[PDB]
Amino acid sequence: TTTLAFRFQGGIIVAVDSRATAGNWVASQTVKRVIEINPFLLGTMAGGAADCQFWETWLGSQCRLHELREKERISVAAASKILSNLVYQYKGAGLSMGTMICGYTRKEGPTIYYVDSDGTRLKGDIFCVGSGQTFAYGVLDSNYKWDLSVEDALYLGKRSILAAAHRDAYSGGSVNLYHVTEDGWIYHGNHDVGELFWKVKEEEGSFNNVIG
Amino acid sequence: GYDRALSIFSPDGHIFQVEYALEAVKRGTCAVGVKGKNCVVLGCERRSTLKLQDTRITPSKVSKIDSHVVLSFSGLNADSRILIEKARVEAQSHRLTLEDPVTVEYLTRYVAGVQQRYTQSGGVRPFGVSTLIAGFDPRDDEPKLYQTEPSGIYSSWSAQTIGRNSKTVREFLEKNYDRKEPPATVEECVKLTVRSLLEVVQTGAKNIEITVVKPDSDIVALSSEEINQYVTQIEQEKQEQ
Amino acid sequence: SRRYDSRTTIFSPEGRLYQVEYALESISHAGTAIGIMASDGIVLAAERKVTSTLLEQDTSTEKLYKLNDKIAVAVAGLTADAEILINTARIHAQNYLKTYNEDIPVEILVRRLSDIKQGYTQHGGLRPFGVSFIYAGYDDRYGYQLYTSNPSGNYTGWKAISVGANTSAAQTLLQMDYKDDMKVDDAIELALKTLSKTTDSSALTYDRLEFATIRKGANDGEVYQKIFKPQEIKDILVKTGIT
Amino acid sequence: MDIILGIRVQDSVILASSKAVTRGISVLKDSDDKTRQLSPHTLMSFAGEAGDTVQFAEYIQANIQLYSIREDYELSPQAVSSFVRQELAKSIRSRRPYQVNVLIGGYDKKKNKPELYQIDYLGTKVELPYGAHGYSGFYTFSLLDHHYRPDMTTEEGLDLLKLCVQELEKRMPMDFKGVIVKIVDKDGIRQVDDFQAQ
Amino acid sequence: SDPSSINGGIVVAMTGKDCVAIACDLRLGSQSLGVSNKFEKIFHYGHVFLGITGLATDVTTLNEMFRYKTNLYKLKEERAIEPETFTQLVSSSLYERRFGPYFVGPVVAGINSKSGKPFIAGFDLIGCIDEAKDFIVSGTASDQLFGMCESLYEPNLEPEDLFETISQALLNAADRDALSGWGAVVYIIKKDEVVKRYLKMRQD
Amino acid sequence: SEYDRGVSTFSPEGRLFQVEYSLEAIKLGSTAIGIATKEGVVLGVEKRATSPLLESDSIEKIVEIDRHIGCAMSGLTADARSMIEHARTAAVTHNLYYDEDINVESLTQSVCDLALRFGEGASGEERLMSRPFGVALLIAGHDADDGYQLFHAEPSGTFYRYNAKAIGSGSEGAQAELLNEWHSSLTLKEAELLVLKILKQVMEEKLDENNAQLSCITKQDGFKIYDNEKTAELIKELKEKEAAE
Repeated sequence: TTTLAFRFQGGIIVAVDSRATAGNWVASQTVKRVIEINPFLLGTMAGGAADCQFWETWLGSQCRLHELREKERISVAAASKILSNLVYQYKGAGLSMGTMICGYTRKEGPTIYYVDSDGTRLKGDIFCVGSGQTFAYGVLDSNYKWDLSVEDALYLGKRSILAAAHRDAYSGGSVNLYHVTEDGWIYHGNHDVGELFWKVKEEEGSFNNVIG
Repeated sequence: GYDRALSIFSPDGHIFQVEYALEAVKRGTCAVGVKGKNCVVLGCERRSTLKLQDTRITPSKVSKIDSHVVLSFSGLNADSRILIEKARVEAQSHRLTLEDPVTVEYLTRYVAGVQQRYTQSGGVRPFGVSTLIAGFDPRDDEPKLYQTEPSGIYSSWSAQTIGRNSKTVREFLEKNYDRKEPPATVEECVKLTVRSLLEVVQTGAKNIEITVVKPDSDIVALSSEEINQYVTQIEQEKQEQ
Repeated sequence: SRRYDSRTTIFSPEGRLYQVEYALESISHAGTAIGIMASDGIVLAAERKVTSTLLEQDTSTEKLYKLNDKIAVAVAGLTADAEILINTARIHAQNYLKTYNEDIPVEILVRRLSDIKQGYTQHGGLRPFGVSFIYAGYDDRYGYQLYTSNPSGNYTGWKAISVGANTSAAQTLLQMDYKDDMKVDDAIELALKTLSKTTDSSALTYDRLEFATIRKGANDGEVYQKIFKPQEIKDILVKTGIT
Repeated sequence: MDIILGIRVQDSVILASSKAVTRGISVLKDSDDKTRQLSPHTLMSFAGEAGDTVQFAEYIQANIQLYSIREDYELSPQAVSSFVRQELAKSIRSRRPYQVNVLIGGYDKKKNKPELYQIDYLGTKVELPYGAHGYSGFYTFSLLDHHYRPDMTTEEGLDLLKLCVQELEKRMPMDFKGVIVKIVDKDGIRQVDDFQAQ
Repeated sequence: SDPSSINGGIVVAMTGKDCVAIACDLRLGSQSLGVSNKFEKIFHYGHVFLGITGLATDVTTLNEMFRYKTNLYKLKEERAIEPETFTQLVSSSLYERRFGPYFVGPVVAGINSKSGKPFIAGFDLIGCIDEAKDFIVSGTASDQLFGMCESLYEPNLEPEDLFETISQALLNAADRDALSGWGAVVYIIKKDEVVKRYLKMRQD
Repeated sequence: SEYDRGVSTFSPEGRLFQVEYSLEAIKLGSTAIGIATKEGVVLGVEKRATSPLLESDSIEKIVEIDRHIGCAMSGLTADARSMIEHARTAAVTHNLYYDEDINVESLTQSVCDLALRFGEGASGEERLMSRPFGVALLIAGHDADDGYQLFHAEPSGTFYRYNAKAIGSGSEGAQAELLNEWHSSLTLKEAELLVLKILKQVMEEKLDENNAQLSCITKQDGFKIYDNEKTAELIKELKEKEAAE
């Protein structure tokens, strides 16, 4: 698993792979690692496949009650808190899940909150969770700039997941992209890692030690 | 008669016990809330009638709930102290579960929530309090002012008053407070709050409490002199015409 | 006929809580008790009501009690109702000390108690406390403090207060002679100089009293709390106006 | 473990607390603030187990603040640390205990004296002139035993504390990504954003 | 790891002609790391003294538990609790927690304001009581103390000689114990007047 | 004279008066009107404020339950806030369990199974709350199975579906008028001027966009609460046709 998200002038950029594996066999290459909490918030999926999916979908319902009551958009901080709180209650029981809650409200701007089953709740600009997190961090650390265009901000996230995909055996498939804005998120497709590689190698020169 | 319990409807669809609770709010002293467009001002009156007692720790009728919200009441004194406490705790629990500090409506709602909870089952008696909650939501600049009744209902106002002789003070306010254009100065917004109580205070600024609340958790009580500096300037134009 | 005074859970058409008012009425049947503030101390004076020739009274007490090592109270009203409170009032006082490892502030303790009395006024199946209290104590927050609380659950701070029988008289006399700075040995003076005037008995006999005071200064950087003995009384009583 | 230092001087307390946050193999952050102000003149740093750490901190903070508006009076360093040790004390014997160690350093406007209390997850509290949690002590305690004096200026303390960090860097295996310093005194709390901006 | 040896420390009590003495070291440390040298293990409620060893967090809690308790006693009986009436307490107290004990080793010691007779007593974690006319020891250097007390003790010492005997026992065991030291303090309790003293010892 | 004091007491002719009085509590509310059209559903209400210092929007007489369901109440307000709250939770939960929208009547259903929880004594189960709610509901919504539906919830515990209905002080004359106006081929704009017209009629005060609130719901945009300018001109545009015929 290789999931990541980051802040910048354009807002937030979320990118994930889609490989799920049982032992050494690839049980599936079609996983939606991005939980569409609601029109304005996205959660990623690391740790436990179900725990992430289940509670985050739960969380969405929570935001909905909150918005009907206050007649106002819930804030990324309050949402991320709700989640981590519920998670903390089950500390010990054996849950499992590293995650990025991403939103962009009017008052707080674009915000990413990393949250996991330990009860940790971190605010940040760049986050990478996964078995390929180390590789993603590479491409990302060296190229990130707050003033990235939107077009390039997406390409960066894409190339990053790709780097993981290649080296980390437990990562691969197809990258999925999203861009989060003050009006909500926009899906930017699903690109097969198979095809994307050859493309990049060819149009970027990188990946020399690969004959093809 | 049908006014004996909270769980019984009169033939015409009333519930008098709750209604009578309100008759007690009228007994208490007068409170008045007045909002501007950059502030909110609460005012009260002091039951200065039987004193040979202390002074130091004398209630101001106005209490802070959070750094950005104050509340004032009228009616059963002892009853009021519990609502103020309960709302204070909740105000801190909200920060604990959502990071964000409470909104003025969320608080008002929580309070009235309690007041209504005490008119549900029998073997319980409705709080004999009516309250005015004023303040500013987090990182927001629109002044807010709400009122709650013993029955459990809450409402927002441009200015409002409760307690004995609240009918009078209300008349006054109505023909003075301009809906289209609220007091644009904390000083005049005060002036207006003062002159209104100056129809039930029975002379002297020794019977008037004023508290001012602005944005950014900035709240501040008023002193006896400052308050008189207005009784002064309004006692001028009074016979000046 | 038909009245709205059958219980605490019921508002009269005018928002009155009679049952509570009647309890507030049970106080005027208690022995007079006084509390007077001073520039350097606080005085508690009471007048045993109950009487009979063969009634032990040199050992046990009935109106003055120590709640904290820095706080004292004068009782007036239902004997049993008084102990129930006094005890919890003592437990709470110790939890504060056990949690903050500091002594509990007066107003906090008075408020906690008034808050329990408040509660027995709003829930069915409960009867309000037929007690009144004069709290006299000292904390580093507001120096010496004199507080009072009734059955309705309200409390307040006086400079000199009286509760019990003939409160009108006792209250009046004080309102008159109390000098705002008055030293302690003048308050203990004014204590009797009021209790006397508002008694009945052919004569005010020592065995019919209870005094206690709270003093402190530079010396003991802390507070000394004294509960006068039958002796000291029978004595300081003569030093004034009794043969 | 994380780094938690603290030292009381002439008229104030200073708190040092490493900035990094690490989850297994990577470092998700190198600008974390392990502090959390309980009131205008009481500050409390912490370090411990992943989730337990700030859930607890905030909880404590909420209680103090509640008490403060209610009483309208500010609870004292001594009484504040007492409350903390009470909670943690009950914690150790509960279904699951918080594993959090702390430092509380406030200014007692009543005595006009700075005070620093060090408490560990077991409920063990002690008042000290300077302290540290975890392994942090072995590398510093000797330097402070050597130079510390109660008459020290705030200005002198920092210089001292700088030395301790320099030592922590030279001999400690972990790379704590620097520290963030904060000062508590008669005027409240402020951040020495110049030990970082240096 | 034994919970009763993380923090360390020692306490000893003795009886003499119309007096008692109670003494302890000052160190509180975590394992090998020494943390403090101002950590006192001896408290008192009225004219009754109690020294406690073991797990520091429990030592503190117990003091608070007994202060709390004794204040309520005094208030209710209109008199301070006595040494025996107190021992019985801390014993029951310790026991109500028989299946999750506080990890300590208390030691009461005082003079009875009625009889006027000296008293010293010890207990183990679950509350088993133990009176003795000569001495009580408890702590990490528990054995070193039994060795010192079973030599230097002498029935009916004068308070001035008791101070010398008790000090020497404490002083020397703390030197053969790796987790006890950093100073000491000794009390000499008479019917009236109580004298407290700190001693000078190796700081290693 | 004697059987109307217990919510669990049958009168000799099998009646539960306390429940009946309950309803009589609603008549005191101000009027609420709902008209259903194959184009969408409309909800309008008389606000009726005691003072000019009140903030209008402070009086939530029309609210959203979910993006596809809204409603207007009449009767005791505190009692309403509680139903509105339950209703909202009901909707959201169902969504969570089924990944779909709750049928309007199945929602209305859960709202009634709530009022059904009155009664104190202990003859078996347990439903804590002494008496009937003092309020009714006009629930306007829309779902893929039965289209635009409009319901009337009563504290009795039952409900009917309507084509148009009015509740509150004026439901007497209002219901008469609606009986002689409504017809299946009404356009949305047509019903708006009709709800608006009947209020003005059996209302009272000069009908201004301050004492009258108007809303509607459609498949396209869900529940929307008409802003003041719109309603304002809808009133002018209305009051005008009155001149000629």
